[PDB]
Amino acid sequence: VINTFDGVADYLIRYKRLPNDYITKSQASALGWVASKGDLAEVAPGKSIGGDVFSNREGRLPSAGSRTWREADINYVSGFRNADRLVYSSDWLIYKTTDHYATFTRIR
Repeated sequence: VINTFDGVADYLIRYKRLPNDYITKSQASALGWVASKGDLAEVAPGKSIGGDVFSNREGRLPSAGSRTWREADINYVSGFRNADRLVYSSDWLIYKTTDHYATFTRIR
């Protein structure tokens, strides 16, 4: 399973998509995930949430003309979701956060 910061970042850069263990929130809900129940690993064994649009409401990440952002959960195994996320742009800037989008560090 590829779910680490470097592992997913390099996969994104090589393939321009997330590895096969990622599903979007709509897909997880279709499988029976309910936010707050912490049941993702029971309804979708070995899957992590990722691929949904990150809005960047707080302007913390660089904006550009026609640049949009997506997010993916990192280091997820089971139970309630953590605070680790990879946030990646349409032009392939890649940032990490370990505090649920409070702070960011550029890694690609």
